[PDB]
Amino acid sequence: EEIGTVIDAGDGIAHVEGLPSVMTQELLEFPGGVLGVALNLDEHSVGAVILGEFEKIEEGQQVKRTGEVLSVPVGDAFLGRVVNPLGQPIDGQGDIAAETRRALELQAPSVVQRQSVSEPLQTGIKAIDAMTPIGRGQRQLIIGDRKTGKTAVCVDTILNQREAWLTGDPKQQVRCVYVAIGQKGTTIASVKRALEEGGAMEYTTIVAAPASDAAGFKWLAPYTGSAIGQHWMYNGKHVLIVFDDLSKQADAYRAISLLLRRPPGREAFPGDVFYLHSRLLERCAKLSDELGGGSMTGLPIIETKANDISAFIPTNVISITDGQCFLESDLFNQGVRPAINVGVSVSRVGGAAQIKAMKEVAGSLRLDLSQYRELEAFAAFASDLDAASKAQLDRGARLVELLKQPQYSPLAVEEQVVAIFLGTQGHLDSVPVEDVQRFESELLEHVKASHSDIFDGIRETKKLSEEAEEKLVSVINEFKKGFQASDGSSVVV
Amino acid sequence: ATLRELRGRIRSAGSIKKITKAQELIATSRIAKRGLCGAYNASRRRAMKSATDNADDLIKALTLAANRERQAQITQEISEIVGGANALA
Amino acid sequence: TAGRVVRITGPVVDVEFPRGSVPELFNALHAEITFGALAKTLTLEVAQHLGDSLVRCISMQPTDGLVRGVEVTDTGASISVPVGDGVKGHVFNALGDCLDDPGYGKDFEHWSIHRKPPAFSDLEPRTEMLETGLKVVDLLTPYVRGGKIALFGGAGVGKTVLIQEMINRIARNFGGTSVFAGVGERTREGNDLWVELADANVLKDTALVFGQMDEPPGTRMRVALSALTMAEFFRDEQGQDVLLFIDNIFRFTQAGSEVSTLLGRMPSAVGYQPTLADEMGELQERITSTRGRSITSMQAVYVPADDYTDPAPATTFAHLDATTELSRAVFSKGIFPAVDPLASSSTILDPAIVGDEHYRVAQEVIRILQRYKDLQDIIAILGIDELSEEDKQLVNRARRIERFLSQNMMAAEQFTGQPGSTVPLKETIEAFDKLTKGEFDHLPEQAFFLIGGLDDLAKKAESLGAK
Amino acid sequence: TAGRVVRITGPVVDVEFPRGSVPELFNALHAEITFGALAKTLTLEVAQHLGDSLVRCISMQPTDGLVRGVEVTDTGASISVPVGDGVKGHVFNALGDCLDDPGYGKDFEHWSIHRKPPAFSDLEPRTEMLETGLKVVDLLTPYVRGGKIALFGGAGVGKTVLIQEMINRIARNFGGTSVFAGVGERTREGNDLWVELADANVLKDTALVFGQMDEPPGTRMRVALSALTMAEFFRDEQGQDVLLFIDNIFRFTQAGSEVSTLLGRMPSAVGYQPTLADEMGELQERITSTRGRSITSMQAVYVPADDYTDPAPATTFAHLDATTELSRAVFSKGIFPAVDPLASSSTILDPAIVGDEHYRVAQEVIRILQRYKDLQDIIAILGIDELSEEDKQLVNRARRIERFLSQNMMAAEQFTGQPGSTVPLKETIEAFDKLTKGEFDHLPEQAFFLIGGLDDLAKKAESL
Ligand SMILES: Nc1ncnc2c1ncn2[C@@H]1O[C@H](COP(=O)(O)OP(=O)(O)OP(=O)(O)O)[C@@H](O)[C@H]1O
Ligand SMILES: Nc1ncnc2c1ncn2[C@@H]1O[C@H](COP(=O)(O)OP(=O)(O)O)[C@@H](O)[C@H]1O
Ligand SMILES: Nc1ncnc2c1ncn2[C@@H]1O[C@H](COP(=O)(O)OP(=O)(O)O)[C@@H](O)[C@H]1O
Ligand SMILES: [Mg+2]
Ligand SMILES: [Mg+2]
Repeated sequence: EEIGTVIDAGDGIAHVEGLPSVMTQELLEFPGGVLGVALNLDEHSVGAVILGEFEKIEEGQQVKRTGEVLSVPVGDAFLGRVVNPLGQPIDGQGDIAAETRRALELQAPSVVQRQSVSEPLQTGIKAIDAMTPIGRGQRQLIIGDRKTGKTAVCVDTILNQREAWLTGDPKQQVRCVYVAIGQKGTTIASVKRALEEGGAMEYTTIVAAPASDAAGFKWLAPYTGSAIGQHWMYNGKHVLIVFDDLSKQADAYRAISLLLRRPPGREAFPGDVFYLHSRLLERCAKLSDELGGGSMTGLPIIETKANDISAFIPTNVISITDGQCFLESDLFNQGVRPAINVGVSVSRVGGAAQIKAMKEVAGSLRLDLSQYRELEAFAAFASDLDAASKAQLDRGARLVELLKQPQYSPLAVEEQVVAIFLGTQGHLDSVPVEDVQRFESELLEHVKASHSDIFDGIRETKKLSEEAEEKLVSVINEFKKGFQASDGSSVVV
Repeated sequence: ATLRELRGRIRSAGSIKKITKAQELIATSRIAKRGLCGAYNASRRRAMKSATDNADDLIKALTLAANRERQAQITQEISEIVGGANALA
Repeated sequence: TAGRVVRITGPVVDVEFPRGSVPELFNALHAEITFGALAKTLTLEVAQHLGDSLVRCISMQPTDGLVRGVEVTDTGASISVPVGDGVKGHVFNALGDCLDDPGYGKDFEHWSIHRKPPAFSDLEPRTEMLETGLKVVDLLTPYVRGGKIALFGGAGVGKTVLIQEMINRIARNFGGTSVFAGVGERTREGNDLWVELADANVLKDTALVFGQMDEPPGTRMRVALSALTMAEFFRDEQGQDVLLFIDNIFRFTQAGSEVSTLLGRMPSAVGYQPTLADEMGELQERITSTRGRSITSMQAVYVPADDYTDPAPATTFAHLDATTELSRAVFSKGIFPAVDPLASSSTILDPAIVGDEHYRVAQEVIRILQRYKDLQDIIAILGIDELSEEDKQLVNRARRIERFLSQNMMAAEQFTGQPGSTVPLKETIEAFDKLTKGEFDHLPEQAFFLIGGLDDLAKKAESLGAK
Repeated sequence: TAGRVVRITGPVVDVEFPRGSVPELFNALHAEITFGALAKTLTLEVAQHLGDSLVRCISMQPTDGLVRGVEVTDTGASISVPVGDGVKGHVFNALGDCLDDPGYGKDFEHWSIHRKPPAFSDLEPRTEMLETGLKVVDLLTPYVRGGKIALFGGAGVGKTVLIQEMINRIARNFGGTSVFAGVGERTREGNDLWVELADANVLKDTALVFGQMDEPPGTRMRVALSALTMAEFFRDEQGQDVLLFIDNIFRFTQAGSEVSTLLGRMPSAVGYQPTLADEMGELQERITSTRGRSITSMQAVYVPADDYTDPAPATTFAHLDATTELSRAVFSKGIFPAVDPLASSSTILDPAIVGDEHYRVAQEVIRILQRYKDLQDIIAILGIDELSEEDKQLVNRARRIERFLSQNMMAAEQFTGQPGSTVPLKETIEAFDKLTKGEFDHLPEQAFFLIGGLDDLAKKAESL
C-alpha cells in the first residue's frame, strides 16, 4: 500500500509527495472523503485537482490511491435522475442501481466502427428541422449570445422526443442526457421542471455541475454525460446529449490548467483545450450495424460575446461539429423566435437527415429565404418592384412569419411537413402576415380534428402522396373559407 | 473600445450601402418609367452608384482596420498573460 | 504553537508555523503592529498552504508597519460575524465590528463567513413578479420576488441611484429584514445611505455591512461574505423574508484579481484570476432563495469600461433571474433611468407569468425599439425623409416610446430637483399599448420626457401646448 | 539502454535515459499503459533535449493511465510510415498503422516522415501547367504541375465530387496516384469519404491517411508529413505523378501552434508558434516537381475570421499557386463543377506561360461573366426586359458561356449515367474563342449543360 503526503494546497489544487505508482488521471482519496484527480506527475510530487470541499485539505494529510482512473456508474436507472459528475444523485431521491461502470476516457468509435448518418432526429423546431436538419449520430452546435434561446431549443428537442419514447420501439426511442455546466442551481431546477411538465424526465438524465461546484466537476461533467450516453449507445439505443455549455467547461479547464502552472496560449487557454472539446465531441457517433446500430447525437451549446464567432473556443467547436445553428439577439428582438440565422446556419449532413416529405417540402424554402433577404431593401417600393419580385418578397415575408415558433411547443414531423407545405405552396399568399402564425396553428388543429389520415400517411410512409396532397389542399381551401382574419377581411383566393 | 467602435462603423456603412443600392435601382426603374441627386442643384442613379461604391470602399477599409485591431488585441492579451507567467516562473 | 511573519509584500503575508500547528485554510490569524502611529491588530486569512509549514495569507487591514518575525496567533476558526436580530439597525465592517457603536454585538452568536450553498434539492425556482413602479423595469424587466436581480452598467450610469430607488420602493414597505452590503464603494455613499435610512425610519429593519474601496483587497473580498452570512442567518434561522442589496458585487471579483498574482496564480484572460468563475459561483450560489425561505437579492454590477463582454460581467450574467443593463448611450442621451431596453431580460417576462397583454406590449415595444436602432444610422447619414412612411411613423413612435420609458425617480430628486413619481403596472401596460398603436403621435416627443403616467403626460403636453 | 518516464503533463512526457543512450530529436519512443481500461502503447516523439539525459517528448496518444518510471524503448528512428503500391486502397493514421486492417503494411518498406526537400539543382526551374481536362479549370485557373491549389467550398457544393473527379483524372490521364491527408479529419467525414471512394472504385487509386480531431495535437501535426512522405515515395521510387489532397491545412497550422504552446514556447503574433513560417515552408517545399515527376496538391484552406492577413492564411498563401472557389450559387444553377469563375484565380494565367491566345480568351470570358454579374442585380429586381438590346444579347451570350463552363465530370458517372469527358486545352481555347464571338447564340441555353468539346455541343444541339 502506497500513501502520499499533501505538501501544499491552494484554491482547488493539492500537491502530494509519494505514490510512485500512481497513474495519470487516477482518482485519489484525501481524508474526510475528499476526492482528487492526479493531473501533473513529476519526480517531486503529484499535482491533483480536488473535486470538492477543498478547504478540508491540509498539509501533511495522508492520501490513498484508488488504483482506478475516473469512472462513473452507468445503467438504465439513471433515467429521470439528477446526478453530479461522479454519478451520485443530488436530487435527494435515494441511491441509483448501476448496471456497470465506465471509464470517462474510453476511446471513441473508430472510422471502421461507424456508418453514415441516415436517421432524422426531429427537434420539433421548424427552422432547424427544415433548414439545418439534424441526423442521429451528428454533432450540431447551438451557438449564440446569451438570452437568444439556445437552452430553449435544446429543451424543446428533449421534449419533442416524447412521442418517440412512447412508441416503445427501441429503434425509435431517444434517451436524452442534459449536462449543465456552471449554471445557477435554480436554473437547473427550472430546466428540470420544464422537462417534467412535458413528461420528459421519464427518458432524460441530468448531469448537474452547478456554478458552486469545484472546477473539477465543471471540467468532468460533459465526460460523465458522455459516458452515460455511451453505455446506452453501445447497447443498440439512440441517445441525444446536450452540453449547456462547453464554453464554461473550457473556462473551468483553463482554471485547472493555470493553477497547475501549465503553459498558457491564446486567451490563456492551454495547448489541449481544442483536444479537450474534440475528445468530448467525437464520442457522439452512429455505430455500425455490427455494434448494435446505436447512436448518440451531440447538441453542444456555445455562448459567444458580442456575436464574436471568431473567438478561440467558438472557432474550435465550430471546426469540430458537423453543423451550426447561429442564434442572434437582433433576430430575437425582431420577433424571429427561435432566432436561428438561416443565412449562416448550416448542417453538413443535410438532406440525409430528413424524411422524404420534409426534403421535398423544404427544398424551395432555402431559395425563397435567400431571395427574400436579397429583396429586403425594396419593401418600401413595391410599385417599382416587378410582379415576380413583388410576389417573391411577399412569399418571403410569409415564410419568415411561418418559421416562428412559441416556446415549449415542439411540432411532430408530419405537422411540420404540413406547415411548410402551406408556406411553400402558395397557400399562405392570401393570408395577412400577422395572421399567418395563427392561421398555421388553427389549420393544424383542424387537420387533427377531422383529417388525421393526412398525418398518418405522412408519418407511416414518410412521403406526402399525390392523393394526400390533394386532400390537404381541399382541407386548406375549406379552412380558408371558414378562417377569420385579424383585420376582418377574407383569405379565400 | 476601438474594436467595438470599428464594428459599429462597419455595420453602419453596410446599412448605408444597402440603402444606397436600393435607391440606385429604384432610380434606374424611375428613369425607365428630395436631394439625393448628385449635383443637379449645384442623376440620382449616378449619385447612388457613387455612394454605394464609396460605402464599399469604406467597409473594406473599416474591415481591414478591425482585423488589424483584432490581431493587435490578441497579441497584447497574450503578451500580458505570458508576462505574468514569466514573472511567476 | 504560534507562527511568525516571514515575507511581506503589500496585502499578502507569509507565515511560518511549527510542525503540527499549521492553521487550516481560511482560518483567521492575528498579528500585532506596534508602531505608535499605526498600532493595530492585523487579521490574516489563510489562503494557501505553501509547504514546509508555511502559509500564505491575505491581510484584512493595511500591512504598513508590520515587522518580519512577529508573533502570529491562530484563532482556530474562519472569520466570524455576529448574527441575530441585534445586528439590525447597525453598521458593521467585514470583520463584524460595529461602527456606529464600537464593541456592540461582541456577545451575539457568531457565524463563520465561509459557508456551503444550499443543497440542490432545497433549491426551487421563483416566478412571482415584484412590482416596483418604474415603467421600464415593470414592463421590460419585471423583477422576481425571492429571485436574483442585477443592475449592470459602467461607471456613473445610475446603478447606485437605482439601488436607492429600489430601497425606497421595496424596502420601505417590506415586512421582513433587509441587509445592505456596500462592497468596495465610496465611503461618502455609505454615510449618505446610513443617514437616509435613519431619516426614513427603515434603518431599524436594515443591517449595513460596509467594506470601502480604500480598504485592502481582503476586506473587499470578505465583506460580501459577511453580509451574505447575516442574510443567510435571517433566512434560515429566523425564517423571514430578506432583502439583500449588494453594491458593488464586481468589487469582490476585482479584489480577488488584485491578490491573484501575489498568491502565485498565473493570470487568466484580461488579467483576471483563473478562479474567477469558481469564486463568483460560490458567492452567487450562496445568494439564493430556498424552498419556503425567500431572499430577494439586488446587486449592482460594474461593467469595466462599458464592455459587457468583459469576463467579470459575462460570468456574472449566468447567476441572475432579472437583469437591467444600464447603457452609456442611453445615459448620454439624457434618458433616466438609463436602461437599455434591448439588452435587458427577465426570466418571468413570458405570457405564462406576466399575462398575455403584458407580454404582447413588451414584445411590441422591444420590436419597435430594435427597428429604430436599425434605422439610427440611416437617419444620421441620409436623413429621416428618405425612409418609408411606415419607417418614419415607426421612428416617431420609437422616439416617443424611448422618452416615455424614462421616469423621474424619487432618489433622483437631488439631481434634477423634480419630485419622483410612481406608475402602477396596469397604467404602464395601457400607456405603452397606446404608444405602440400611435395614439400619441400628435404630441411632441419632449412631452414624454421624465414624467410618470398618462396624467403627467397630459399635464406636460398641455404645458407645452399640445393636446 | 531503455529510458523511464519522469514527468507526465498531459501529452507532454519527460523521459530519462542512460548517459550514452539519449535518442535523437524526433525519434519515436514506445511506452506502455498497462491499465486494463486504457491499455495501449504510447508513441512519443522526442521534441527537446533538456539536459542531464532528459528528453521532452510529445505523446501521439492520450497519456491517461501512464505511470512514472515505466520502461521507454527507443526505436532509433523518427516516425516511419509504410510506403509502396500496397498502401493504395487503405486507410492509415499518422503513425502508419492501418485502420481498416490492423497489422497491414507492417512488412512494407518504411520511410521516415521527416525528409528534406529536393536539392536546389534538382528543382525544375520551369513552371509547367497541369491539364486536368476540365474546361473551367484548364481555361480560367490552370493548375500548376507540382504546384499548390487552394480549395474553397461550403456544404453541398460538390467539393468531394471535385476531389473524386481529380483523383480519377490523375489516375487515368497521367497514370498517377492520389494521397488524401485528413488533418483534423472528423471521424464521421472520414468514414463517409472511405465509403464513397470504395463505392466509386477510385479507392484503389488513392491512399488515405487520417489524423483525426479526437487525437492529440502531435498526430494532427505529423499526419500531413506522413501523407507527404507516401506521396514522395510514389513520385521518386516509382516515377508517378502524385496528387496530394490536404484537408484542412489550417488545422495542421493549428496543431503546430498547440504543440508549440504545450512545449512552452512563447507565442508569436496572434498567438501562433514562433516557427509558423518555417513549419509551413518545410511542409510545402517538399511538394514540388523534380526529375520529370511531380506532386501536385489541392489543399482546403480555412481563413480565420475571414481575415486573409491573419498569420496562418497569410503564410499558407505564400506557397499557393492556384485558387478554386466553389459556390452555392453556381451549384444551384446546375453547373458542374460548381467553380466560381470570377472568384477563382491562378498565378500562371499570363502569356509568358499559357500563351497569348489562351490569356486573351480567358480574359474575354472573365470580362463577359463579370459584366453579366454586374447586370444580375438589375435583372433580378427591375426585370430582364428593362435591359437594352445590347445588354440583352450580352446577357444571353454570358449565360451560354456560363453554362458551357460546366461539364459532365467522370466522377459524376455514378450520380448520372452519362460518362465524363476530357476536353483538350486547344479545343477548349478555340471553343471559348468562338463563344465569345457569338458564333453559338442561335443555339438554346440547354445545349450548353454538362458536355465536353465542340462535338458534344453540336450533338446535343441536334438532340434538341
Ligand atoms: N421560441 C421562443 N419564443 C419566445 N421566447 C423564447 C423562445 N425561446 C426562448 N425564449 C425566451 O428567451 C429567453 C432566453 O431563452 P433561453 O434562456 O432558453 O436562452 P439562452 O441563450 O440559452 O439563455 P442564457 O443566457 O440564460 O443561457 C427566455 O425568456 C426564454 O423564455
Ligand atoms: N434618475 C436620474 N436622474 C438624473 N440623473 C441621474 C439619475 N440616475 C442617475 N443619474 C446620474 O448618474 C450619475 C451616477 O449615479 P450613480 O448611480 O451614483 O453612479 P453609478 O451609476 O456609477 O453607481 C449621477 O451623477 C447622477 O447625476
Ligand atoms: N456532376 C454532378 N451531378 C449531379 N450532382 C452532383 C454533381 N456534383 C456534385 N453533385 C451533388 O453535390 C452534392 C454534394 O456532393 P459532395 O461534394 O460529394 O459532398 P459535400 O456536399 O460534402 O461536398 C451531392 O449531393 C451531389 O449529388
Ligand atoms: Mg441557456
Ligand atoms: Mg455607484
